[PDB]
Amino acid sequence: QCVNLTTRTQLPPAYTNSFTRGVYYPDKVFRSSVLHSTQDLFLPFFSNVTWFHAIHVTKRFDNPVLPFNDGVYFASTEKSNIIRGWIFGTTLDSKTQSLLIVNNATNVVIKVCEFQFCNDPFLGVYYHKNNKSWMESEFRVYSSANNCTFEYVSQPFLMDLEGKQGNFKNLREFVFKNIDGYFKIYSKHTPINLVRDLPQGFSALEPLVDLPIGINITRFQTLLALHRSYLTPGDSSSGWTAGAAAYYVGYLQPRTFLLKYNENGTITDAVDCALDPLSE
Amino acid sequence: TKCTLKSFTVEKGIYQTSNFRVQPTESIVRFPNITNLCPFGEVFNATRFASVYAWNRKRISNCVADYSVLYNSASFSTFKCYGVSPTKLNDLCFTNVYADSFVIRGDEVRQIAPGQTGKIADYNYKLPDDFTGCVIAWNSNNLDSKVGGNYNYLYRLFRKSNLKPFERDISTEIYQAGSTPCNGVEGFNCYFPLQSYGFQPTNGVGYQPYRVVVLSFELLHAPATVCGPKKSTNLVKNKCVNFNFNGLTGTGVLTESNKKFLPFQQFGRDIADTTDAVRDPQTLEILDITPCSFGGVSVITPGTNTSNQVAVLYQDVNCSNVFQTRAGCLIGAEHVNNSYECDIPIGAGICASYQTSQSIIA
Amino acid sequence: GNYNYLYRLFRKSNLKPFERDISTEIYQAGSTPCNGVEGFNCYFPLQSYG
Repeated sequence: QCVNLTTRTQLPPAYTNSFTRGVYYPDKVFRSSVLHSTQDLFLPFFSNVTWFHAIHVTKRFDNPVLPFNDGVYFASTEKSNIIRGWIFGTTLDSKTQSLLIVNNATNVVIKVCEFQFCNDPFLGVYYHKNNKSWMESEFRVYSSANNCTFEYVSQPFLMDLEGKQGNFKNLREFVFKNIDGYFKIYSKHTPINLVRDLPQGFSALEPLVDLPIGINITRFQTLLALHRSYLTPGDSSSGWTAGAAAYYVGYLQPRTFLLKYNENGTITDAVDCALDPLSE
Repeated sequence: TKCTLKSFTVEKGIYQTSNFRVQPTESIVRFPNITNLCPFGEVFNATRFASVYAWNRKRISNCVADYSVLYNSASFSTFKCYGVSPTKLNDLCFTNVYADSFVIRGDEVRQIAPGQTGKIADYNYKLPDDFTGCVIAWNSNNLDSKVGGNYNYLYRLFRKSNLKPFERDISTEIYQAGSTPCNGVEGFNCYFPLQSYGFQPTNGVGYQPYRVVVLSFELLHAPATVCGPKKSTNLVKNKCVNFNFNGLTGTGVLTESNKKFLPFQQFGRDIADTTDAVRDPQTLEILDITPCSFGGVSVITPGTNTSNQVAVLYQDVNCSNVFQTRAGCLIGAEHVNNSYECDIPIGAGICASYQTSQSIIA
Repeated sequence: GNYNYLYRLFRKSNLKPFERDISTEIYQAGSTPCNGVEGFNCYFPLQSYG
């Protein structure tokens, strides 16, 4: 296929537990001071998820292809915006319409096209020593793009492209759902402050976009970025620095909750209707 | 009361007949708040179009279509829509709007139809048999016909087979008909497919070049994003009118609210799981719905043999001898300061009787 | 060719049951109103058969 990266000591995955995550509103209507029960694609309380590491500062770079099931909950713990974008598709061999959602430092590019992806897709920036500037140099995503159905180009902006090290200080929350082909993305940012694992807490979720595709998505993959600097030996085939970040992926399954609404009509407390007979 | 009881002698008591409802007066319809417009200014009016064998395909997506912006800056000659009425292009939405722009002669316009024969419809641009779209043709003797002579427009004369619908064929090779293969000698059985037209300003109106743009779309297929125009109304409040808010049909009094919502969802329901409030989708204002269908009517009689006059009890009505009780609004009976024994029960400690020149007192 | 039989194709409104329509008017399709000269966007309501 294409070129790949070497000296990749892939650790075995570890299974951890999440604590009351994935509680979003039923529909487009507000209700107040009233208890109402629905059936949507949720995470059950106290479930087991899979933890994938991306810390190198060691020698860990793993980004496998995950199959797209009936709702994927995505919480991301970042400190320097390591996770750039996502790709969606079935086979990724320029014969199936592929969705590519990338958050570049200049534009937000969303393209539903027929792309050709390689074996190991990633991103790469270069940091100079004589000048303090972050420029995108290595862009090893695709070879060619011929056919397209959709293109979404946003406004130009500026990002710092941080590459510092330390503890996690962002919590990015993405909720991917499909009802009748409508791709429903839900966004939430939380300024967390802890070292590792997953923090505990309770919060509601806000909408982002409802992009109306009509394709069948089977698999997806999350692309990372590499820092090329003075710590590299001097080659792009073996010298890399992924950074230090962690992302949590959980698959949604249709539960039933009871939601408590205050005077402002937001989610305050959720009761799982089948976890134990007291909550039942 | 007689047609309620189905009798001719009505005994003393309170009876129920019907209900007082208030009819709506106006009907306001919202929806357009999005200022996006499809680029019609280059489709029907360009600097130079293309030939019939090499027509230009333009994709129209992520905008709002309109019909009234077509007859204010351009005059046409031929306008025919196949498979759809031209007056149904406003309420109905569209999917996959494609425009095929090509320039032909004035005698070839009738050959561009879904189900004709000839040369152009079989060798240049094949139309489908179940075609659903509009065909727009107009005269343009301004840019397509040079005063010194324009011969840049070409058409295909010789081809091996026919064409599929929505197929473009561009070839500049020498056509071969029989034996002695040519590869360019310009001899016997060596045909050139791309032949020149005869667009001259010295001829008649039939030899003038005509610009034909065919709009093709789909109906009731795929998640659409480009719909047609929509008429909008004004906003009226504190009146029981009919309305339509984001597809929800409601009729009632839209009073001002004292609560605020969150800026991503639209409607509002109360403790009873029914609609109590709605956000205005144009002015972003929370409006409380309350319909004007409240109350019933009740008839008080002293008896048929006693008198032929009544008192009328309006149940949930705020208010000759109009008196408001705690049980409702009473018309046809006067309130007295004296307290008698109760004869006909009404509600909330009010009773009516027939005392003293005599009337019904409450 | 037998072109002696006609039918109504364009009409502004619909019809009630048990009613025959005799008089025909020049139908207007969108803008450019006709007012009885039948110019642009003025289709005829009566069309022949095949």
